[PDB]
Amino acid sequence: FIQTDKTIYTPGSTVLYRIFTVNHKLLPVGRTVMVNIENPEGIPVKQDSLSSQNQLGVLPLSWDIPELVNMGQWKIRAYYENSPQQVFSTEFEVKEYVLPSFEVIVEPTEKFYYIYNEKGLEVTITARFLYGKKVEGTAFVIFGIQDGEQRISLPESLKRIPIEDGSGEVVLSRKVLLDGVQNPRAEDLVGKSLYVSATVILHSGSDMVQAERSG
Amino acid sequence: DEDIIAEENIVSRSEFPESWLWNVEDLKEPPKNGISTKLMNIFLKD
Amino acid sequence: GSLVVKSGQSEDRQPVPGQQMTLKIEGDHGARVVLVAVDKGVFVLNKKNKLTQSKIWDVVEKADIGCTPGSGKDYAGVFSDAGLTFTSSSGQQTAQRAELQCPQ
Amino acid sequence: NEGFTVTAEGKGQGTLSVVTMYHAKAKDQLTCNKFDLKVTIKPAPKNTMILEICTRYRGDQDATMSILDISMMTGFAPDTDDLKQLANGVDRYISKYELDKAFSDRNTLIIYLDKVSHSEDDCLAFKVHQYFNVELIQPGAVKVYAYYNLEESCTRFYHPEKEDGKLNKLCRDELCRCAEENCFIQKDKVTLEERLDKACEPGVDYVYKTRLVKVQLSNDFDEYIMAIEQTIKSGSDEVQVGQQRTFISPIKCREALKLEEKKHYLMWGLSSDFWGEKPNLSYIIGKDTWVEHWPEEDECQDEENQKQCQDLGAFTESMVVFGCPN
Amino acid sequence: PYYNVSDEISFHCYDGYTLRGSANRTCQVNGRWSGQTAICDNGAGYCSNPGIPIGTRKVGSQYRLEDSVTYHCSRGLTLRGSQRRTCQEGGSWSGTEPSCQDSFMYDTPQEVAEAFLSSLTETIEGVDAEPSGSMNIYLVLDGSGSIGASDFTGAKKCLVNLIEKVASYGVKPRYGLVTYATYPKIWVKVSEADSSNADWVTKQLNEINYEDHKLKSGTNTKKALQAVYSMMSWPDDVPPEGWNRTRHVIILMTDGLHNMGGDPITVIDEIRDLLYIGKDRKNPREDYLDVYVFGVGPLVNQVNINALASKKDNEQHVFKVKDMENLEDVFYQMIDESQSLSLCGMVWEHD
Ligand SMILES: *[C@@H]1O[C@H](CO)[C@@H](O)[C@H](O)[C@H]1NC(C)=O
Ligand code: NI
Repeated sequence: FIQTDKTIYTPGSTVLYRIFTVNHKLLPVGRTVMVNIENPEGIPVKQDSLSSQNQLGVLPLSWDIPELVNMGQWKIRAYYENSPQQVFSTEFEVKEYVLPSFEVIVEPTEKFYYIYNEKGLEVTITARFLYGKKVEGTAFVIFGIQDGEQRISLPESLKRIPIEDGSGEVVLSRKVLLDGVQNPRAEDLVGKSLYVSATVILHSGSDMVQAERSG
Repeated sequence: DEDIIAEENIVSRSEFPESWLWNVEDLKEPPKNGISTKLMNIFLKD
Repeated sequence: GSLVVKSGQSEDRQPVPGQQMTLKIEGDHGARVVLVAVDKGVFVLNKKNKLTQSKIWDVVEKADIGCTPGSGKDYAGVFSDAGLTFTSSSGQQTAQRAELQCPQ
Repeated sequence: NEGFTVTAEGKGQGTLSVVTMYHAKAKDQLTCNKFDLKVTIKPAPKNTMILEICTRYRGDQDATMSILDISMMTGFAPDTDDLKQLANGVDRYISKYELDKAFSDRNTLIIYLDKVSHSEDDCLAFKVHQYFNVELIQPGAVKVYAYYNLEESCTRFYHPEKEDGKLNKLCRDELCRCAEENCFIQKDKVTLEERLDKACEPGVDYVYKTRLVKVQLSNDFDEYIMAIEQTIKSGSDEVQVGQQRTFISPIKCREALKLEEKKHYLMWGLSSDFWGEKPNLSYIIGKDTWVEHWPEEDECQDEENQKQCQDLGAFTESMVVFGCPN
Repeated sequence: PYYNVSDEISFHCYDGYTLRGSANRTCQVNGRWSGQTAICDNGAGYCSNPGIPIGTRKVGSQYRLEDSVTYHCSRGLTLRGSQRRTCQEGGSWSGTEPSCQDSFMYDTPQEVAEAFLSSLTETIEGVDAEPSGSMNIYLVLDGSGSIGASDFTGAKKCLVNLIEKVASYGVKPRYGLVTYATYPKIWVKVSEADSSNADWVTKQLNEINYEDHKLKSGTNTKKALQAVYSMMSWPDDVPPEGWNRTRHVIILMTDGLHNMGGDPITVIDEIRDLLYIGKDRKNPREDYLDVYVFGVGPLVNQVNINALASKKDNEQHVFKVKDMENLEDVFYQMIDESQSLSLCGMVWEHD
């Protein structure tokens, strides 16, 4: 099991990760492990061979990310020296970003959507700062239908609901949903899914968070 | 016609790490009911 | 076993940037605990690949030598579908297993 | 960047790849991307002014919902009445939380737009009164962008005086030093001893008595061609009498300097007021550069300059013969 | 928000990092921290982590080859040493380790003598390779009116003991005594046949007086160094036989408050070009030039006295004692002490 301090890193920082070596009974065991770090193009850039011997099955490690590095979904692969076929992996994203001041949550009234539901799809927009306090601003929400590994945005389903008292409310009319696809019958949408794309912006215009609820 | 604190005596914050407290601890305290307890004294960031 | 990490302070109010706080750790004896503090703002852009106890047992469970939820086509099938090889001197032995993973 | 050589040896097969990374002088862009923002500030028929903001989109489709992040100048606030007019307008919306702020603290305004044509320019405007008066005001700024793409945007600055809301900065090639300071040192009797100590300061490097030969003044900086009549204190610049040095000073100070050609001046500056690579040095008239009019020979006979020429005269001799004390 | 006297602080690296130096450091009376600088390195770079000295701010996480790092002190502090260090070939950073100084930290008589010899003696051990040792010592004393006869006459005696100290090592270098004010004044030249005579140089150091530069009490450090330049220069013609084998040690006392001539640094650069130093990627020749600076005047500008002093790894060239009495004690402890001079793991010229 590979544990990384963060899920996303900035070009220049160091990736702190540890490896746990346990047997089929989940117990500390001293073994030899091969550790590789592949770039977003799946090509190993660093390979080692540590041993959890006399280390209580805990291998503290780190990898420095160069300033000039390829952004994308990196990967940390590892496996026992005696079992090169059984390889475990843990991914971490490398990208230029900045930590927002608040979070944006999008939870629909129901964890699904009934076809013949005239009421439509009601989605709740809860946004509060990282320290608990609520957010005062405006939201930009848009819907869309997701086919088999395909997304068909719905420009008609665009709304601008004010976020007062750290919360908002948006409803996707059943009319627009059917207008999106060029298929008259509604029983054809059975099986597909919907995705919500909200965006909260403070009244000071200093921060802007983008959330999403797909599936 | 003046008050507040001098802009010279204001220790501004600086430590804003995205991650910290990456250390190791061992529970060797006198076990009671099979449960060991350790009281750590850490320093929160800014 | 068990591992809980609560606050050492007597409730009170919320801490202040640059303040000391007691961190109580109720874990198992002779066990090494590794810590890691992360700003929740990090999980805003990405909350995937998070190490969870649920994922740990998930890997262990999806590695059992058994496939069938229970019973088989015959006596020699019940053992093979459960993860056992019964072989006697009378002649009754279980089916041969070549593939590492489960069929299909 | 050198020409290295790679030598392989042994059995097998591999691959060699060499790529260099750097900053290319593309520009070119001149970015601003899919937006053409033009901001202008003008007086009115406290002071109150008019802020007209025109915008356009570079595309084949009328841009969707956009944002107008405006920042007022320090001491200025939008006219509430005009804000109500734009709020009720079509394709325009302003958060209720923003309307009710009065002249308290509305130095930041956000006007949400529904669409912006890619053909002509959707220009709007609103009055901006001055509730608080203070010297040296800070330039404002307007930013436009879509609700989905923030990276691709354009930001312009506006200022009553300074063109296109830009700040004063002596730029050369790719090295700029902030010039948002005073013209020179100071102006109440500056006796002989006053000049002695102020000229022997650790900072003071060069002390010359120059003559303004030619004045080549521009828009961002004014060249002042001076001729060193004599080197009172030989600074770090190896310059012999007769040679010409080029001085530089902001436009704001041009009125205070009122330097006339064919006139002599006593001036000394700091060693941190140099500009350029040798031997092509250029002195800078910073807030720490002394400048004094030196009455010419026949002018030092008036019953008004005799008191000044005597001081300067003794000053020169004391600085050349004995030099700075201590 | 601030650390009083006798306040202790501890350092601890994360998992997978090695801690070198002093883990526990205590604030001393000299406004400095005890022990060495705490550094947490993982050992993944070509060169070891330069670390971040207490009070400084390092800019650069990459420790590869040819890479560099910059340092910046807090507001109101003077940066001592190098502000930029480049990871040179052979696992070693150029310049010296930075150190934020204030306006009262000074240096104990021991700290000075200990860091001075540890940086001088080593530059002497290599010299013996190998009459007239192939090493020149330029004693530039400041006699400006900004120092005072008090802190001046004390600086003379301070040098007197230095010459005798070097003499105890059985080495007879070439001295060059020069006292400057508005204009340089050469008392002893390295080209003289008496420059090697420690005795004569000492007597010449006694005949001089603070009253010598009273009429023209100026401060032109530039011309002073230029006077030293002419002593190590050549007609050319020469090209001398053994110019690339001679070490030069320039020692000057000054408050750093120059006002005539400009930036004395320019002269130092000219000296480097004359000795062909730092002009070769494969042969730095940094071992052929040492510049020691000592603050004597009441008001001493640590900024300037640092810019002149050399920056060598694990060596100190900038010194500022409490008072003149302590500056003397620095050279008294030397005459008595006889540090071990061994040449282990040493290489000669270089069939
Ligand atoms: C020292 O001088 C001689 C002059 O002939 C030269 O050939 C030699 O290269 C020099 N030595 C060094 C260290 O470069
Ligand atoms: Ni002086």
